[PDB]
Amino acid sequence: EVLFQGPMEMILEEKDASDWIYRGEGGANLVLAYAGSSPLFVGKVIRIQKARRKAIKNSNGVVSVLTSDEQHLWRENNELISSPNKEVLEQRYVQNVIIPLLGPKHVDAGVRVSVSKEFLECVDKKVTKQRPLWRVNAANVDTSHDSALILNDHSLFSQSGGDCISVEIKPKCGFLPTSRFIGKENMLKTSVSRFKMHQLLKLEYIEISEESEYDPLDLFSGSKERVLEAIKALYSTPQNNFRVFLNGSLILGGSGESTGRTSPEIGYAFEDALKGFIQSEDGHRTECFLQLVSDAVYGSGVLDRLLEIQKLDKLDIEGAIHCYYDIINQPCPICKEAELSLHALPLDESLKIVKEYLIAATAKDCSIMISFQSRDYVSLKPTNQTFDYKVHFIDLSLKPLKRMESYYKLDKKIISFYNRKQKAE
Ligand SMILES: O=P(O)(O)O[C@@H]1[C@@H](OP(=O)(O)O)[C@H](OP(=O)(O)O)[C@H](O)[C@H](OP(=O)(O)O)[C@H]1OP(=O)(O)O
Ligand SMILES: Nc1ncnc2c1ncn2[C@@H]1O[C@H](COP(=O)(O)OP(=O)(O)O)[C@@H](O)[C@H]1O
Ligand SMILES: [Mg+2]
Ligand SMILES: [Mg+2]
Ligand SMILES: [Zn+2]
Repeated sequence: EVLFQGPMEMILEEKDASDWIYRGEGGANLVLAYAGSSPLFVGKVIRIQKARRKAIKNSNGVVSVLTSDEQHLWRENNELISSPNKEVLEQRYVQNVIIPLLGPKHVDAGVRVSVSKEFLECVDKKVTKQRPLWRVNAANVDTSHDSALILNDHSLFSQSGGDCISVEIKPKCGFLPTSRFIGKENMLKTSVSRFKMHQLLKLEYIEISEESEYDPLDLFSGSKERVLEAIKALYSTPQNNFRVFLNGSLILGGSGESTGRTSPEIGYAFEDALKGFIQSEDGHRTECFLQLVSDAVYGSGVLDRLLEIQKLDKLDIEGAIHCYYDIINQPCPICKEAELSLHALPLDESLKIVKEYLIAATAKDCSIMISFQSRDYVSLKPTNQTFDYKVHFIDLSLKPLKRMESYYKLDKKIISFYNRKQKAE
C-alpha cells in the first residue's frame, strides 16, 4: 500500500511543448498531435484556439465570453451562457446544443486541460514554420487562454492491427434554399448551390487555383451513385474539403489550407501510398479506396443527420438578417417594399430564427473524419477484404452572433458576382 497524491487537474507547462507536433488548423483552431508516451495523451490531439490579430467586454470593461445579446440568444441552457471561457463554452455548446440534435455516437465535446501561457507561446513558436504563411499572417495562438481541448486523434485506431487510413471531408452546405425572402434578381440561389457560386468568388480572390468539381448536393443526396461521384470529385479537386492521412500523415490534401488539383504525379504518389492497405492491382488501389470511402460514409448515415441541422437555416440569410436587426434593437438597414413581415414577429420568434441560423452555420462548417484499418465494417466486392471503420464529427464551433452582418455581406457579394458572370457570358 502506497500513498498517492490527491486528484489535481492536469496543467501542460512550457516543458511539455516538445511533446506536441503540428497536425493542422482551420480558420479558428490549431491542432497538434501528441508525440510522447504518457497514457493521458497517446492517441489524442490538442486543439488550441487562435486569436485574430477586438475583444468582447462587459459593461464594466471586463473581458467576456458572450455579449449580452449572445447570452440571451443561447439562454435556454444555463451552463452554456455561464461559461467562464471559450473552451468551456464550446464544450457546453457541443454537449447541450449539438449532441441533442446530432446524437453522441459520432460527436465528442472533448475534455479541457489547463495550459500555461508559456506552453501556448512555445507551441506557437514550435509550429510556425509548418503553418501556411497566409494562416500565420491572419492569426496565431491566443496565448491569453488558460485552457485547451483534448480530443481523440481520429487518424489512429489505437487502444488491433497495423496501418490506419483516415479521411477528412468538409462537406459544406448540402441543400438549396427556398425562402420567400430571396428576391427575384437573386433567384439563381434557389437553383445553384452556395458552394458552386462561392467557387467563382474564391477564384477572383486567388483563394483557389481552379474551380472544384465537388458538388455537395451529390454528397447529401442519399443516393450512393452520387455519393461516390462526390468522393471522386473531392479526390480530383480536394481544395480544403478532402484530406487523407496514413497513420496520421498527410498523403492527399493541404496542410492547414486548400491544395490544388490532383495531378497524375500526385495521383501516382497516392496510388503507391496505398500499397499494402488496399490489396489490389497497380493502377487500381485508388479506385478501390474511393469506393471504400463512399461506402463507409453512405453506410453510416451521418450525412442525413447533419443535413437536418443545416436545414435549420429555414429562411436563408436573406430572411434571417431581418430578425438579427430586431434582435439587436437596431433599425434595419436592409429594408429601404420588402417582405418585412419578419419584423412583425414576436421577440422569441426572431430569437429562435437567428439561433437556429447559427446552429445551421455550425453544421455547414464542420468536418467528418472516417478512420480505416484492415479487419462497423465495409467489404470490397473486388478485393474481398474487410475494413473496420469509425466516423466522427469534428469542428462544431459556436458561431458569433455579430457575424450575421458578415454572413449577409458575403451572400450579397456571392450571388451578385455570380449573376454578373451569367450576364457577361
Ligand atoms: O463562410 P464560408 O462558408 O466560406 O465558411 C468559412 C470557411 O470557408 P470555406 O468556404 O469552407 O473555405 C473557412 O474555411 P478556411 O478558413 O478557408 O479553411 C472557415 O471555416 C470559416 O470559419 P472560421 O473563420 O474558422 O470561423 C468559415 O466561416 P463560417 O461561414 O463557417 O463562419
Ligand atoms: N479530433 C481530431 N482528430 C484528428 N484530426 C483532427 C481532429 N480535430 C481536428 N483535426 C484536424 O485539424 C484541423 C483543424 O481542426 P478544426 O476543429 O476543423 O479547426 P477550425 O475550427 O480552425 O477549422 C482539421 O481540419 C483536421 O484535419
Ligand atoms: Mg475546421
Ligand atoms: Mg471552425
Ligand atoms: Zn428588415
